Amino acid sequence: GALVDGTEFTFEGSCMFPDGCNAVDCTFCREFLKNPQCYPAKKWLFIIIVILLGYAGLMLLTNVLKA
Amino acid sequence: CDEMVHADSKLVSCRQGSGNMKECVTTGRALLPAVNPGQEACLHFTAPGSPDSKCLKIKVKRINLKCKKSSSYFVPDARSRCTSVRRCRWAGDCQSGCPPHFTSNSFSDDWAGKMDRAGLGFSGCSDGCGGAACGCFNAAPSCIFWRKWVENPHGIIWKVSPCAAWVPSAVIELTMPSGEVRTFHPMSGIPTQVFKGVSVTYLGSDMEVSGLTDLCEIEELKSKKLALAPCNQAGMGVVGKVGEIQCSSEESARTIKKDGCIWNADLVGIELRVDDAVCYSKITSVEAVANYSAIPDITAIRGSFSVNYATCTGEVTNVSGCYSCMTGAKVSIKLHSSKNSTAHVRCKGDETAFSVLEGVHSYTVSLSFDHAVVDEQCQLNCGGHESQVTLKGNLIFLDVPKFVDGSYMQTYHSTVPTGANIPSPTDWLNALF
Repeated sequence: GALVDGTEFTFEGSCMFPDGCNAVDCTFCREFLKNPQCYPAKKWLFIIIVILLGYAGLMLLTNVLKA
Repeated sequence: CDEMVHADSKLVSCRQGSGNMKECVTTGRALLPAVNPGQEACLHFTAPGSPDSKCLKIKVKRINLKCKKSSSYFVPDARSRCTSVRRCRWAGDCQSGCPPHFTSNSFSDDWAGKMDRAGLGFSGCSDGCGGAACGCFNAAPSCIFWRKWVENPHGIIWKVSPCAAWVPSAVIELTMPSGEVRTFHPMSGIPTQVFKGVSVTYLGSDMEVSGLTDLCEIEELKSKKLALAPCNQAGMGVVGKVGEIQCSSEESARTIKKDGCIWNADLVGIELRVDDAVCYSKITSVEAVANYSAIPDITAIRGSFSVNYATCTGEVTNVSGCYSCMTGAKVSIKLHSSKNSTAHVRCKGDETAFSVLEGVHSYTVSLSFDHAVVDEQCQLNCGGHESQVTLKGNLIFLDVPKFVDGSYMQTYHSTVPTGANIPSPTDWLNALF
């Protein structure tokens, strides 16, 4: 699981040199959380949105089920 | 090397045989931690003088479980042949009472004494035919003399050793400071001391051990394959064991001529008749008689070494990505130096030491390290101190940046946080009272 991942075997081939290249896309579990971001209140504000809007969608479903 | 320990150069005795390059002879003891498999460990040498120093690289390759050959024995393929010379009485004139003493090597009866193609086969008289049927007209019976051969027409030879144990050991390659490379296999689970050149390596940590029954190895000289068995062995051939003939010379392992190898009492099947004796045997082949399978803190002591003895620039070029991966990230540096030399640690790298070696040209030699953020400062590499600095964003095991799909699930999780407490606060007044 390296990037090049090139190695050697000694019985008769006598340690040749292969080349490889790998991206790192796999299961995303990690002990660290998220990543360092510039933020500076231009990015944090865009992250924060209306909360009652999410409550609005559930509210309409309650009206139809009883009706 | 990631783990690196310097020597203890307090032992100082150097004779100034030459003024341009110094000389020194030293010894001691060292305690270096065991490196991960597939990587090499270092050992730094220091001298009171500044410019020159050397290194020593110890490379591990494998971890496995072998055991040491406490003994060694060869086994030929025995066969039983037997002859019979049948004198009759007054014509062989053999004694009325068969001589209880028997000469087991000469046999003067048939051509005096010579090389015997058997390994100490026995001797004897027998019962006697006498009369007109056997035809030599004497009434009294006739003694018969018999041989037994343990023989090997086209052998297939096995060498065996009863270690009867299993302890971890590894594969080591070694780098003398001069430039020699000598291989060997240290049994570093046991405080064995392998001898070579000036240095000797010894025990490590038995971080896991296991148990196993009385088994040991069987190998073939033509190298058919490798076999395993209960593999009993001692100075003698005990009853019912795998190895009966235990013989101690490969060049004499084709035939049976060396004395070292040892027979079994009454092993060969001689049986008599009214005229002459016939051959049989009770020996067992190695296979299918008792077979239970079929194969499909490293530290060193120092002797009396042979230790030997300007402008230089670092000029890094790039950075790779690893933090908190068991190998570390690999960094390349493009240097040049007017002399053949070795480098040393960067103080601010804050991760590990250095031990590079260069030729007199512009080359690059790349080494492995890991960090949260690149600093790369304060190295007393070569000749003079230089303070070079790098900068690059390192790669670590994280989540996936490719699609940012986890971002969508992050927004969904924070849903109706204040709503639950709002309904809880009104219910709390009712539930508490």
